[PDB]
Amino acid sequence: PVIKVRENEPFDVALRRFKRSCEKAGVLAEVRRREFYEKPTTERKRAKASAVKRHAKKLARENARRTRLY
Amino acid sequence: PRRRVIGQRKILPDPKFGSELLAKFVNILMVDGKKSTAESIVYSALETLAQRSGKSELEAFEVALENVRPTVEVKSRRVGGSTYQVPVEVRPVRRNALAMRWIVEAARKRGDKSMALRLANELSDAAENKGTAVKKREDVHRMAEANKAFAH
Amino acid sequence: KFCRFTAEGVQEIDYKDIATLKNYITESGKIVPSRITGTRAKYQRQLARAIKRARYLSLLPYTDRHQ
Amino acid sequence: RKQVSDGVAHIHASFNNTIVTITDRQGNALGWATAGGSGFRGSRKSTPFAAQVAAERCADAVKEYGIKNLEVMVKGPGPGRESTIRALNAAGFRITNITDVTPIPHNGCRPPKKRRV
RNA sequence: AAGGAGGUAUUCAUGUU
RNA sequence: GCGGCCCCCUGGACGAAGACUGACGCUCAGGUGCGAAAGCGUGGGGAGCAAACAGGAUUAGAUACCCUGGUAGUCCACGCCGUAAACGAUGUCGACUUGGAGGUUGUGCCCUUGAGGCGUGGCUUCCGGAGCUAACGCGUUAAGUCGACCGCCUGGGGAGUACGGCCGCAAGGUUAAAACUCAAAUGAAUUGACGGGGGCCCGCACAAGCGGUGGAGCAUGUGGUUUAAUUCGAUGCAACGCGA
Ligand SMILES: [Mg+2]
Ligand SMILES: [Mg+2]
Ligand SMILES: [Mg+2]
Ligand SMILES: [Mg+2]
Ligand SMILES: [Mg+2]
Ligand SMILES: [Mg+2]
Ligand SMILES: [Mg+2]
Ligand SMILES: [Mg+2]
Ligand SMILES: [Mg+2]
Ligand SMILES: [Mg+2]
Ligand SMILES: [Mg+2]
Ligand SMILES: [Mg+2]
Ligand SMILES: [Mg+2]
Ligand SMILES: [Mg+2]
Ligand SMILES: [Mg+2]
Ligand SMILES: [Mg+2]
Ligand SMILES: [Mg+2]
Ligand SMILES: [Mg+2]
Ligand SMILES: [Mg+2]
Repeated sequence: PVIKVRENEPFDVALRRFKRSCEKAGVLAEVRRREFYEKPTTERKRAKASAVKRHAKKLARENARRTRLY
Repeated sequence: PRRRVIGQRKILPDPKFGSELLAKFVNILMVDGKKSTAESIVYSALETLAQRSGKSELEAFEVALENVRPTVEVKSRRVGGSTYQVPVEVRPVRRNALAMRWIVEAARKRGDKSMALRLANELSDAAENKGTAVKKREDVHRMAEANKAFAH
Repeated sequence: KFCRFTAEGVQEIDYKDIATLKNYITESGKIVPSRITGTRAKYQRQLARAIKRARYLSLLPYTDRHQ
Repeated sequence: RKQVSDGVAHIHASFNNTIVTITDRQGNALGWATAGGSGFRGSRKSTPFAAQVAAERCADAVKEYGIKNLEVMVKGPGPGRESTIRALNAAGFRITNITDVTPIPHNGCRPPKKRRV
């Protein structure tokens, strides 16, 4: 994320652009993931668990529109 | 409180000057429900203070309040690691309460003979930024600034 | 999202076309997910291969910072 | 002594400490300052306020080069990373570029084992 | 970090930027 | 088990239409081969990481967790080893039996009007019907309904141990008891109570204040000690200015 300062752009405005650019490239998430080694089994387990719960919540939501709560 | 929704008790103004701040000051100074005793002390102290300063009683009293009012204090936070002193800005109502409390405490822990004379000297020291009351204001401020790192 | 290779009949993506491939890399230079661009999985694999071949021949940069 | 008027500020923002170094365009260090050397230890050394103070002290230290235009290269997942930039802008430099230079391996060396705390 | 909104999320000309 | 890109050598799977062989099939004890990681032998190589180890902290102790280092090992070549929660805890082959939403890879057709519509194959994820399931569940990829052939099970501990055989450089692996002992071990699900699990809420619970207690003297109760007796009871909160 290489942000060049634009003309007339105040520092706060440029800084917001730079922070969002980094958050878009996902630098901090990448660094946190590479702090410590995790076994391939741990990685696969975590990936599979997120998929299962994400799918379950989507299905739960898509059935919550069916019924009325009051 | 928990189910908060507590409402504020209205306080009548003082008879002689009609100021809610002076009425609260009498209340803070009062001990054991002896309001007549406390009221006499406040009026005597204000009269002598105004003879010294030479301004209106309410004005001179307000010029002492201005130099004791804190602008930031430190609460304690049990979230991060339970060791956090977080500086927080004080609302104006609490500023007046804290200034009055510190003024009264300083006047009590003094060396003069009568309470009226102790109170007048404390108000003068507050009006020239030299008393133990203004000392505690400065002390709280420096503590908040040393914890400014944790302000976030 | 609509795949821009299925609608054009493209068989192979080609690593020598540095106009289409520039649309499919980000500013940092990494390949954009197919979930964002709406490309199909078959063309996504072809596209990733083409981008990697272009990087070797220095038609595309590996990252935004080595230059 | 010598006059440059265009420098580069490198912010090395670790989890534990923040080091700010102002160099010339060619990589020659003019001055530096650290949060841990600006009067902060441990739980205060790793705070964004400490990073702001480090940048202030480095700017005050580089004053005799007449720097006017600063580029900024930020590196690391520090608690600072911004306090430093806002403090350089406050100190008076004209920030002209803000780039993140955090080293990312393309799956290079194995990282240390996970802490069991 | 805290809250709000939209979605399971985008088509939304390119250009400009 | 396999993850940059390129080349060389090479295995399987699937689809379309057609031609050909003419039951050539399925299963398989014994046997043979492949088989994570650690380990072993011989020689390389060694950046990072890291058993052992050394030091620093933590702790009542800390031969641990945490920190700083750090050797074998992890990498290569060639041999051993043959084992794992080697798991879908589900042997291989075949046939039959309501559906839905997807992924992935082919192919046919229709107006491709423009990523469209309509079919037909392979593999695959999730719901689910009848039926099966102690139950959880399972469900056309069965754990329904059937057939072929092989592997295994016969209370828990002793024990996957001893002895013997075979295999291995070793570590060990494989095959595999009995005496004795217990009247249970067990699987699923229900109601609780728990959790240094999760959420929502409340109370002078905390926070914000005011005044105290703990220090002094005395009054009073208890414990202890003392006594001929110091009558008996209450003694976590919820006994102790209590029965009195
Ligand atoms: Mg570490
Ligand atoms: Mg056999
Ligand atoms: Mg090995
Ligand atoms: Mg070896
Ligand atoms: Mg060796
Ligand atoms: Mg270690
Ligand atoms: Mg086994
Ligand atoms: Mg496995
Ligand atoms: Mg598995
Ligand atoms: Mg088994
Ligand atoms: Mg089901
Ligand atoms: Mg054995
Ligand atoms: Mg044996
Ligand atoms: Mg309290
Ligand atoms: Mg006492
Ligand atoms: Mg008694
Ligand atoms: Mg008793
Ligand atoms: Mg009795
Ligand atoms: Mg009793």
